[PDB]
Amino acid sequence: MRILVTNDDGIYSPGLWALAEAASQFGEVFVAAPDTHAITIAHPVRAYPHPSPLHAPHFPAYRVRGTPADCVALGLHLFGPVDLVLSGVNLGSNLGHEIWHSGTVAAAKQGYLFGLSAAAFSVPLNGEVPDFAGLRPWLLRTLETLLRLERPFLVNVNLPLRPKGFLWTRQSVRAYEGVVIPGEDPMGRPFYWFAPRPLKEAEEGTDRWAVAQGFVSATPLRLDLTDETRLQPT
Amino acid sequence: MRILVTNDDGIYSPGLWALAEAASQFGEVFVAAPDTEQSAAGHAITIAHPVRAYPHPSPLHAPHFPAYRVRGTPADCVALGLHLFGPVDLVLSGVNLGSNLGHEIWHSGTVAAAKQGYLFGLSAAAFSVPLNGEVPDFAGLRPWLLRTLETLLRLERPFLVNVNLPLRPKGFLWTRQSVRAYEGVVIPGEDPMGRPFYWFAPRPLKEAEEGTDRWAVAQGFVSATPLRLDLTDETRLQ
Amino acid sequence: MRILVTNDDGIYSPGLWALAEAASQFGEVFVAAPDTEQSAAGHAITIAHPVRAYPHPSPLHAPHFPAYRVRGTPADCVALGLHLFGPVDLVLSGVNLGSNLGHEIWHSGTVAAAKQGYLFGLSAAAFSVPLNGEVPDFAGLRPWLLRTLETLLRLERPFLVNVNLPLRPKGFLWTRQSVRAYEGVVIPGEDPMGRPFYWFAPRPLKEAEEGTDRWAVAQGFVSATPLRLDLTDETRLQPTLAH
Amino acid sequence: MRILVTNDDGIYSPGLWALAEAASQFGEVFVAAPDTHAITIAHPVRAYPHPSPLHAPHFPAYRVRGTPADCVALGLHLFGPVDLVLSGVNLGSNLGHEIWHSGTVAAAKQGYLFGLSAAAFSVPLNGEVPDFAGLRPWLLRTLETLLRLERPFLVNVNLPLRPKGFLWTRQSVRAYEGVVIPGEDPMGRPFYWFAPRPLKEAEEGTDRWAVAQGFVSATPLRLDLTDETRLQPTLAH
Ligand SMILES: [Mn+2]
Ligand SMILES: [Mn+2]
Ligand SMILES: [Mn+2]
Ligand SMILES: [Mn+2]
Repeated sequence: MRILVTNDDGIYSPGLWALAEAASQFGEVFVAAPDTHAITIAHPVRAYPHPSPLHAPHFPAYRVRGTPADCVALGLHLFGPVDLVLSGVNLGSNLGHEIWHSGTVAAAKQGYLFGLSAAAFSVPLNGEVPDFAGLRPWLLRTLETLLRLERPFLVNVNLPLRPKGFLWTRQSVRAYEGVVIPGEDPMGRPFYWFAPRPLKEAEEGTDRWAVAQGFVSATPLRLDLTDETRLQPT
Repeated sequence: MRILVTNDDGIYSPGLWALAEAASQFGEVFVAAPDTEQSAAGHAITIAHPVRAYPHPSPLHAPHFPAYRVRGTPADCVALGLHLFGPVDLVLSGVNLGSNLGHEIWHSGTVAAAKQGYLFGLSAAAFSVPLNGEVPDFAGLRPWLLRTLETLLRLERPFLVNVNLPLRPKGFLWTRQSVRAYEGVVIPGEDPMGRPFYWFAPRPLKEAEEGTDRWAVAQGFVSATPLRLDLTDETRLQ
Repeated sequence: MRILVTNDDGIYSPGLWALAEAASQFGEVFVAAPDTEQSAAGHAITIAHPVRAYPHPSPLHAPHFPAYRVRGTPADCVALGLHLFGPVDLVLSGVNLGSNLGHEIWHSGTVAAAKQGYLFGLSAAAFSVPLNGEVPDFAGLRPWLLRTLETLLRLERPFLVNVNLPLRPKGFLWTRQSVRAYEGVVIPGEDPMGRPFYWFAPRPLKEAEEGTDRWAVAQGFVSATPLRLDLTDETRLQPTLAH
Repeated sequence: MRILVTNDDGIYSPGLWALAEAASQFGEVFVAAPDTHAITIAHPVRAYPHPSPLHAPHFPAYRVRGTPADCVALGLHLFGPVDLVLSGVNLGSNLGHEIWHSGTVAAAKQGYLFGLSAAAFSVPLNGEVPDFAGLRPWLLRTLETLLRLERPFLVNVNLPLRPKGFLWTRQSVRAYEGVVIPGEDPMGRPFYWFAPRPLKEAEEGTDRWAVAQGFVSATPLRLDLTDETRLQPTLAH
């Protein structure tokens, strides 16, 4: 099988090459990643061949001056056909409400919109730096699980820094309490700090709960934002 | 009731004041919208980072509205608005200059503001008008905006709804989001300087299904889609 | 004469339409301004990269003006405007919502548009009004915009002038750019999450001198500063070098 | 002497470390460069210690989440006292009309406004990648020359890939002709190409002419944009 790997952090992210190397154990890997979330149609996108270092395996790759979605569209053109799109590993979590604004997820979603199977991978920072040598086994195990899934699939994966297990999860959906704290800069000019916080703790079985417990979290995602329970409201 | 009106096109957009005016027919309106000149980046609330906002006079040829121009995101305007004008019962975002249908809902800044209000435990709605070429006439659309708001306010609260109004509506329907597969058209090119680039023109594969938002607007109908916050595909969870 | 009016605040700014209406008393006016919702960008003309621009209906409560909303920089608006509405004799940029005085001129997008017109061999002027405290009253400023424009149109061409109008003008003055030395005040701080950051509060070492743009506006006067394109320090082209 | 080195290309640019190493032969060097042009006051600025590139001398360094000017204000705070601000070496020329809005120049200018001496450095691109090892002798000769100037100074420097000389220069100031090429994308949607071009050849003595001749160009800059030939008296009574 052929796999396109991309991300949101850019072509120099260690997380990108960790995912690429892990994916190469399963098929031919090609990389298209941003130079620095929808497909760009307003203007054309530039892309440049990106070289592999002395110490690394070679992967045909391009640095793309576009969005993660642009990388997917372009990658499918420059390397097509592709069977799977992998986005990440993002340096930062993509849990619960965060999934909406995620460029990592946007790339995976784009692949799915194109009819392919896709997955996004992210790791929360929490003070220390991710050890991709230690995470590698978990990337491989997660990929084994994903690749046995009925196709096509769209899955959001978050791996804690030091995982102890794997759990299929649902997105955490909590209500938030708005918190605004007025302030003044050294020149006396007013400004505001926003500090919204969730109302309750993450429910057991959710993605946020899973990673806090030390488990890799995998959430299958839907494209349909329709709330079908309210199509014929009272 | 008390209504907060915001958008993602900016404090000077005619669509913003058109929505505010229509909303004033249903309650007290307060406005908080993004300021001019600030790189459009992200739809989340700006956290633990100072955000600037200033009182702003409402348009002369419009009713008076307390208002602030916010140097932040549409979600920031909602967070700030609930604070400056609390308590708020409803958050309306728009009317966006450009449609927000099907897969576009995911990345809409207009929708993000409404979603933020819903996350804060309030009812909310986003409004968008598809303007491809021809120009939107808010005076002509006022009756339909009023009728749409009337209908939304009959819903059980809280609700989260995405509304798209064609330029000249001839009906109203509740709709589901269109979900089509796309084709990733990429056409190589070269600029006048002889440099290589690519045109991306992704195209949907089939026509919009009957009953969807994209189908409804194509019919000339106002489309109202109730939205969910949960992106989990429960059919794939054991 | 044909006048191209643009700004950097966007096609919906009341300052843009106030400037277009004032200019219409002196010639044919055409508008080309930045569209809303744009990624941060510089002030140069976008080269070897296609730019989108669309016919735009001028506002209901403003006389009619042919117009285009351009998805590019203020300089792009000028380049596109000279093409769509050519020939153009004058480029007017503003009225900017916020002042552009002294050192601020270097980085003004409003000024960048006027300068682009001048680089193209045309006459140009940038217009700005101080903000932060209360927006401007363009109806009350109209007599001053007109007065200012009549003065500029008497100048030998081509010219490049930077104009700042106080909220309530009590006169007019040709001024020079205020050029003060600064102190780079940096004050450490921490956000509600305990993370560190720095407040940068640069401050001028002295009060603005009489005769400068900053001093004039503070006195209630409309300020007009003629600008040079050449940044060469002409007194150091043959510098004395130490032993 | 103490030197703050910054740029606008970011902390990863080889041009920045080339300037830092050359400058270290004249004094102690500290680096503050953008993470990705005036000082930011509307909000704060975040900055983080950053390692200098492996296989290169070590320099105290911070990557700043702000503008080139922010780096200067932050650098003066983190590494004060500072005697000289050097910005570059920018990958891309900063000649003639380009000076006005160059981020590289903006940093040097900020340093000058703060009362220090400052200089911006740039190298032209297209085709060949700058060879900083080969450029080092010319960077050193240029810095040695600037350090002989009466202070404070503000100079804009452009170095050809393979210099064969050095010249003080005037800023090129040519008029441009607008060129707009209408077009349509593959979907038949209209767009516009902009290709403005200078009207004549650069004059002798200017920065653009000097670099075209293979010489390092050094232009002293003036901060006062006032055109005194057009200043006027008031028409009062
Ligand atoms: Mn990321
Ligand atoms: Mn919008
Ligand atoms: Mn402005
Ligand atoms: Mn640069």
